[PDB]
Amino acid sequence: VKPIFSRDMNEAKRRVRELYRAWYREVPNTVHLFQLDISVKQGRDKVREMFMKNAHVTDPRVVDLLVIKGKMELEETINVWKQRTHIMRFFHETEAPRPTDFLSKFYVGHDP
Amino acid sequence: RTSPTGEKVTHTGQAYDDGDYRRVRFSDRQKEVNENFAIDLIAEQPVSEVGSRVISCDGGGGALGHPRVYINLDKETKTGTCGYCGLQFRQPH
Amino acid sequence: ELSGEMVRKCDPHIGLLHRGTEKLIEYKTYLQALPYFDRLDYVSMMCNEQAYSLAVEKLLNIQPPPRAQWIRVLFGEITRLLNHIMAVTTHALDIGAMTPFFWMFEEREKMFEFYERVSGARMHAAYIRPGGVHQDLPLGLLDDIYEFSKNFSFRIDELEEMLTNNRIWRNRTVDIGVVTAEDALNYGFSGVMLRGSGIQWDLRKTQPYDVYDQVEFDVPIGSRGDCYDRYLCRVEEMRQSLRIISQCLNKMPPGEIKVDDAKVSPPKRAEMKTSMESLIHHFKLYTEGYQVPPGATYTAIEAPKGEFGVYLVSDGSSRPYRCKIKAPGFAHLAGLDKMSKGHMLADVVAIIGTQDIVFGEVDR
Amino acid sequence: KVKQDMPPPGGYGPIDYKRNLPRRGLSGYSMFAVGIGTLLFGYW
Amino acid sequence: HHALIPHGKGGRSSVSGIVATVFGATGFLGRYVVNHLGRMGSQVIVPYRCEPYDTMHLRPMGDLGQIIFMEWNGKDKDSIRKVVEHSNVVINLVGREWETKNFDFEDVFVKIPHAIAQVSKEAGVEKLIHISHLNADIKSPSRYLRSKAVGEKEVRAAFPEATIIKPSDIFGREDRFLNYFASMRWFGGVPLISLGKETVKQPVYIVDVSKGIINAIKDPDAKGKTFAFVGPNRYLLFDLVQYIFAVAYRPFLPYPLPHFAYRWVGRLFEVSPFEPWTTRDKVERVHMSDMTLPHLPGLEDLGIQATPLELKAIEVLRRHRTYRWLTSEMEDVKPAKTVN
Amino acid sequence: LKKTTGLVGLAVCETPHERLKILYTKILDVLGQIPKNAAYRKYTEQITNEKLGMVKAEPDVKKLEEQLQGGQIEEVILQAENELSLARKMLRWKPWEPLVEEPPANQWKWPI
Amino acid sequence: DTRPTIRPRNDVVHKQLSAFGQYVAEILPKYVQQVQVSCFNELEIFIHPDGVIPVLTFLRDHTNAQFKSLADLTAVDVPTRQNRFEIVYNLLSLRFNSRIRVKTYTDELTPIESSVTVYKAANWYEREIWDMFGVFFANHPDLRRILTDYGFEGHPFRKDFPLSGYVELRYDDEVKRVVAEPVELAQEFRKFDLNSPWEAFPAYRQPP
Amino acid sequence: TYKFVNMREPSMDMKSVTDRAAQTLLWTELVRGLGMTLSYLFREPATINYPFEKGPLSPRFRGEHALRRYPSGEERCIACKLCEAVCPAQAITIEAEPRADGSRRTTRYDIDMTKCIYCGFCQEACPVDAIVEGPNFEFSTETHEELLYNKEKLLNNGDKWEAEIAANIQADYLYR
Amino acid sequence: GSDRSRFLEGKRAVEDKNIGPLVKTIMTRCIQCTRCIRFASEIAGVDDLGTTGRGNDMQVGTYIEKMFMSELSGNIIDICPVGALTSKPYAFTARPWETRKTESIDVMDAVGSNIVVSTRTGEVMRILPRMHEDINEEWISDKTR
Amino acid sequence: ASATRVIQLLRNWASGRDLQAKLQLRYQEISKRTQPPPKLPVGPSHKLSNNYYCTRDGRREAMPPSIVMSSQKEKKAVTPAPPIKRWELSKDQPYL
Amino acid sequence: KLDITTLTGVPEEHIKTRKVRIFVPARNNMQSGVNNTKKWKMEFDTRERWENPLMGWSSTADPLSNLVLTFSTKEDAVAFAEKNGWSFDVEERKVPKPKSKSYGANFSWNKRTRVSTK
Ligand SMILES: NC(=O)C1=CN([C@@H]2O[C@H](COP(=O)(O)OP(=O)(O)OC[C@H]3O[C@@H](n4cnc5c(N)ncnc54)[C@H](OP(=O)(O)O)[C@@H]3O)[C@@H](O)[C@H]2O)C=CC1
Ligand code: SF4
Ligand code: SF4
Ligand code: SF4
Ligand code: SF4
Repeated sequence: VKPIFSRDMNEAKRRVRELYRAWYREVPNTVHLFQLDISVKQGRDKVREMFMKNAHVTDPRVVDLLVIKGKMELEETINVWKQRTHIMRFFHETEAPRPTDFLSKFYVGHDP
Repeated sequence: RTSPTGEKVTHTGQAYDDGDYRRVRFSDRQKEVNENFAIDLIAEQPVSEVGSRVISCDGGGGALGHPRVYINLDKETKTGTCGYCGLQFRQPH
Repeated sequence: ELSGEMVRKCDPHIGLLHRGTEKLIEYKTYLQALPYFDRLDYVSMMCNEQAYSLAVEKLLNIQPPPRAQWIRVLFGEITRLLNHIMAVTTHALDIGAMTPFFWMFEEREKMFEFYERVSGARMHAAYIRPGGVHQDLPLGLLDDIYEFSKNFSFRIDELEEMLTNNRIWRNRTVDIGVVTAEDALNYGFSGVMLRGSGIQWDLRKTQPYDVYDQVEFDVPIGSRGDCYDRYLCRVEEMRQSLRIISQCLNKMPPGEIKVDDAKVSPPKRAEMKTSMESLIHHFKLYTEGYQVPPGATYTAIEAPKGEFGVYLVSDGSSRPYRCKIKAPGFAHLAGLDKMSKGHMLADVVAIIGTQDIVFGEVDR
Repeated sequence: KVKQDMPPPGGYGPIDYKRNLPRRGLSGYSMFAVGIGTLLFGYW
Repeated sequence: HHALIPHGKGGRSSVSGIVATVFGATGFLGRYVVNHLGRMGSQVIVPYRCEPYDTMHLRPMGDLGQIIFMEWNGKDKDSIRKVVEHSNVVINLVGREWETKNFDFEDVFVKIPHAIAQVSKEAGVEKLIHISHLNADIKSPSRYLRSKAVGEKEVRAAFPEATIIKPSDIFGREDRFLNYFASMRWFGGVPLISLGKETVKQPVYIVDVSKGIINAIKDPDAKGKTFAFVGPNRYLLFDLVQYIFAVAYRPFLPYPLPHFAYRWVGRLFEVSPFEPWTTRDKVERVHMSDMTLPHLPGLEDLGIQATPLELKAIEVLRRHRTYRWLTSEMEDVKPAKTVN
Repeated sequence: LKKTTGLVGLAVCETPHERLKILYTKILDVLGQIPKNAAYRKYTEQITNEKLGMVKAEPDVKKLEEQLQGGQIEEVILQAENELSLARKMLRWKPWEPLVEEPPANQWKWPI
Repeated sequence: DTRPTIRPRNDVVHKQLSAFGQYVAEILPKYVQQVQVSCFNELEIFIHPDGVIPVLTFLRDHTNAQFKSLADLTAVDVPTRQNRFEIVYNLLSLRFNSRIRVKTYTDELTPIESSVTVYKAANWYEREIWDMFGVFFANHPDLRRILTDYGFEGHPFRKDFPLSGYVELRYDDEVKRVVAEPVELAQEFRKFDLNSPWEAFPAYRQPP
Repeated sequence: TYKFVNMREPSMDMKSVTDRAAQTLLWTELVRGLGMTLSYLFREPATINYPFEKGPLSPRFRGEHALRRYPSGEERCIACKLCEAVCPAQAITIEAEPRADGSRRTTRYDIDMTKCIYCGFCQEACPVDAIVEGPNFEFSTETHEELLYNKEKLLNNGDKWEAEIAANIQADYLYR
Repeated sequence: GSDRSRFLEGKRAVEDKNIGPLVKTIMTRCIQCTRCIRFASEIAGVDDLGTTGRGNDMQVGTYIEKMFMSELSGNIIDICPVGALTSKPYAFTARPWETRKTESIDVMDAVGSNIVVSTRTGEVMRILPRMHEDINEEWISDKTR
Repeated sequence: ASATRVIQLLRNWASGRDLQAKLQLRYQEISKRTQPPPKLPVGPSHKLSNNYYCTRDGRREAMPPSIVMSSQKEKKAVTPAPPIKRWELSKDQPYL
Repeated sequence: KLDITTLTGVPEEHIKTRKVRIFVPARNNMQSGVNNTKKWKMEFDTRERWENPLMGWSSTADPLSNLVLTFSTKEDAVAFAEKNGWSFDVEERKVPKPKSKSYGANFSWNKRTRVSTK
């Protein structure tokens, strides 16, 4: 199939690393500009966590699309198009912890 | 009517039980209850007598009522009842 | 991006009014999707109904009755007066001229009860439906419309007295937001945004719909492409609407206001309560609705803000599969940066107003 | 009989739809002369 | 009798069966208790003696019909009856740090608690959550802590199976502890008895206290237990205030003020018919070191791990900074020395 | 001479006939660079020859505009420029070649 | 048929559109796959997805096709196809007073050449197609969210995207900000099964 | 078939040039606009003395919903549920059971005025003129919950506005 | 069919017949398609339903006041195209367009009949047969229904 | 309007027109708010004979779009339509 | 294999815990029409629908409770389910058997098909 930006996973992994460097070097500015009440480590760990969620992906086309969406998210953060509400949406705080144990799920509700 | 808790009952029979927290919404406020139970109001209407074997009721007013329906009056034990209006008709016996 | 007050870059961020109309339409029947178009351009409501009605009728392969078409045009131009009053006065209000806003909005109030007396709603009448209109004109409505349109010319002339020859208004609009004819076509501009640059194109003349081929009116054409010329076009379009309204008030034909096809348009309540066939169809049309034959169409009309088009896709059921809405202001706002090059901050305020943008249609 | 809302027989009256911004004031010569005369009277 | 089966996913439109009457919900802790109750889908009943305007901020905390507002009088048991009649949980947060004209520490920390506890038994309320103060002593130097101890015994007498919570010094965005010290900059220096070297405080975050109350209601074993909500670190008063003036980037000028002089200053600020800036009992309570009660369960037993002050102090004191030090992060200021 | 073309951004050309002849000759050359059997070459050559013959036939500007039915003569010049650019682009695109690929099975079937 | 209820049919425009469709198909056989003229006189040309730029540039610049105005640019999601997304181009020819349609197809991954170089209006239309459906347009000057929220995840106008979405907003007093939470509805959207079990139009009957 | 706005060259006669210079220097058009708004000053204002004076309305006005009853006193609603089916906002919720008499009577008829689009489709679909958007438009509430109307609320509304609702129906039913 | 009526006369009316506590009968809607009669006589073996009279006065139903007692009587509600025979328990409760259809399996007996559970707003409104040629064809028992 | 002659003259002079003629406020020329009952006419299909729906079913006379060319198994150049006729200047007010 | 799950934006709970069913809807027994039993449909699994305390309306927290996708063939539905990582459950389409019907059998001479009434 026709590629999007890369023809090999190695080429696709290169763009992921480039995005990570841009994201990693942006977190100190994001905390400073948005006046976040978190630490630089928390944001950088959060960036790592979101990258690690899409770690099982093997199709280079999907990898390119994820980086394309990754750059779009970074542009909003750099340009302060996002707000403190948008930035802190990754750090789910109002959401109560949902246990993943069967017995805990059994006690709560009919959730399969 | 009035429920045992002291709460007026609606025409649908709904009335919050004493063991129901939802009754607290009526604490400093009122419970909106219509005082014109339709089931009581229609039964008050008399049963019209028509010599014909089949009559038609439109609810009164023509186009301001309901679709016209025709009612059989053969059963002497009961009275033909309009589906929409609820009015009763009886063939003289 | 401002260098002092010079606009280096103009980046429009939209979607703050994106309500997902096009997705919500897919879950509702063709009749239920009609009120959605009233809210797209909430300054010109009945025009949006007409565009949707024409698209459905084109797919339905039916024809509205002759009287309904004249009512669609009479209220189509009354709708145009509503929009151009809003378009011009609020444009002047943002410039700084606050007085003409109140003068014309009293006339805008008189036209609002024309909506209310014929439908029961001041703005969202949901009156123009596929197959004609909903109800016939109440007795004495045509006379009152004549009385309003008789004196409305003076209101426009009073508006021109305050703006047309005012040197301050000309300084704020002349040579502001100049759009070349070639750029306007490529950027997708339509309506006044085209005819303000000299392009001779009106969808009521070239591609007439309803009875727009039986009315006589003049298409105002600009010469410089600036805000001032488009201001003159909209003012003249209001005058030309009165020319059309007078013809509609004298050429109104007798007849029914719905296509006499009870499988598309609901039967009369008198027929519904007496006829078995009428009750069945009334029952089905208001629960499932009419099935539209499979196919797709792009029907566009000359809305007050430009070309308003609807790309309707039908899968054969009673609910539209896809309903893409072409907002005339969607393309106009896309060229805001192109038009606001080398202009100050105060000029962008003028340029936004002259494009006649309502974000309901932009953010469908 | 049919009693729709219809235009009166013969139609409605004529509706004005053109600009009628009138011509007002004096000519430039007259206004300038009046101004200069007022200036001269004030000077004297 | 009023037993409700929880339904949903614990969200805004869910049902939790936690129908509650939060007395004094129009206050620092109240807001958070109501918000935690509201987000779970609980029928929260909010009694109020203030103007409905002051209760407006509680309205968006719950879904439609989940937040009922009804007036109450602390000196009228009948008004208490109609607000706890259909509640399976009653939470008492009524408490003022200053004696008023018509209400004294005895009336707010003894009479009202007893009335709430007594009436709740009459209406059949299952669970009651009373909020005392860590340093509640029957012979405390402060009348505030004195009444806080008398009322604690009376609640257990009126309501034998009632959960009693003794928070240390709750700190938060609308707090009168962190903001209290940060607002002393307007008076020049920072008057501290013995320069704040003879006082140890263990403040608690507002969110942790609120979640502890909610977890206490959810926990079936909290009935009759006495909890003590404290923070994870103990600070000297001088070290804590210096850290407060550190993240606030204010010049810290501490001067030792003798106890009699500080009490005299506190008396002067009591003249204000509005909310006093400080009180004699406020001075004594601040100077009083926090008690340590290892024989009582805390936040840890309820599953909530206490949040260190360092992590949540930037939120409170950011508004107290000038334009120069608004965008500074929360990591530049080093944590103060903890006496642990 | 014409004072203005009416359209904004379109300037009056003092030499319309010469410009039209030059543009049409260039278009004809570019089409001559295209294979004969291609339909684009045949159709465009026919149109260009008709227009060039009409230009050579009539020296009057207004009569030429009426005969061309392309609007004002400046619009005709712009159309000729666009046609020349299109021919140059189609020289690279080569659309006379067979279809790139057939639609996959039921790709244009409606309804579903 | 005839009489007022039916819509009149114009054969002249039908013949003209069919002739022009044959013309376009002859000129551009490399990309044109199918040509149709609907009964209400609307011309559709079906183009292989690689033919976006060539066919559109031809329809814009050709002397016999001056579709210099991009009326609309939308996508249709048909999840029953390999290429579910169907990109539709609506053009207007002010010179000949007619309109034409160009339809291509694309997957959830295969990009489409951006027609910004052809029509400058295609910019925001392609941005909206990307935002609503997920179709990526290569060589696009600025592709980003145009209509959805800034931190929005998912493409809503897809047929498999839920009507109410997955997340909802509200103001939390604890965090002093608007927070996104999983969607919970006080009343569920009552889905209606409205299709009649009887065939309505025999002329569109698909083979068994 | 088209008109040229602007596109009007000025005469360069010395009299015309002098008139234009006088307009520029003495601000003639500014005084003209000043006179226009001064004339508007002495007009009669179009304000109405609300709430003592109310704006014009029509019998077709779509306002607060209400469930009407037959002259006999019984509800017209026979729970056909097509008013709920046609409602484009899905604001109507209907549950019905065979009443003690055996008739089709709703047990729940709930309309959230906070979701309704005041389209009228409900009153137009009802085959017995039961649900009818009445003439009331001033029913603003201080809380959201009051706008979630019950069957009792609608029935009560109908009984209150019946006189007017009937009169409006009688005035307008010939157009429907 | 057409979209309007030319019938300017008065419609007929038929006295309702009580045939049991399950099938609500409004015989004015009967179109005399004789589906119920054939279904009884063949699938149910109960030769109780029939037509009495002739011409426009022909009426379907038992001549005497008899109850149509059968374990498969419930299917005459489904076969009947018009609403002449309707489910008395399901009467007036819901409309077809709003009900959500869940295809399930019957457990009342060991036949394992295929049924459709019509739910609306989280509540079972009715049970309808689901076609399975090898198990229950098109019918379900009265208990299952 | 209830305006004195002096006020009316001042208003007319300041406006420069006769305002008392085309007053914006409505006094009596409006239609009556209680109109007589109407009687709307029936459509063209309200007849008892020669009115079978098959002869007037526009919705069912639509057809699937006609395929003109499918890739699946000297002509003159053809325009989409005749070139648009040049518009003609208005004869009421050719130049505003 | 297509793994567009990371691009659809669906949360993890509604990708793995879900159970998509692929089936041709059964004919509504109340009608003889079969037009609805011609296209394959895809629906999710029913989840909790509790009662709203204020009004009694049936609330839900399932965003996919109203998704009904229609496919032309079974293979397309299976492919679409595999694209988004949904655990599909295909049910084979059931077509009514061809049945031998004879009006003359109603009046059989030596067979049980002889009817007693018409
Ligand atoms: N750090 C702290 O604040 C700590 C506090 N506590 C205790 O725990 C509780 C926490 O509440 P907190 O957030 O401090 O509250 P606030 O001091 O912020 O507000 C007091 C609340 O109690 C109500 N209230 C006070 N006095 C009366 C009265 N006489 N009659 C009626 N209502 C009254 C107020 O209602 P209104 O606003 O209308 O007057 C308001 O809701 C209090 O009892 C407090 O003493 C214990 C340990 C630490
Ligand atoms: S109000 Fe009318 S339409 Fe609605 S359920 Fe009742 S009878 Fe039917
Ligand atoms: S007015 Fe419209 S939206 Fe409101 S209840 Fe009636 S049909 Fe529904
Ligand atoms: S099945 Fe119904 S319509 Fe047919 S004969 Fe029996 S009762 Fe009449
Ligand atoms: S729903 Fe069917 S059976 Fe009932 S009255 Fe209407 S047509 Fe007759």
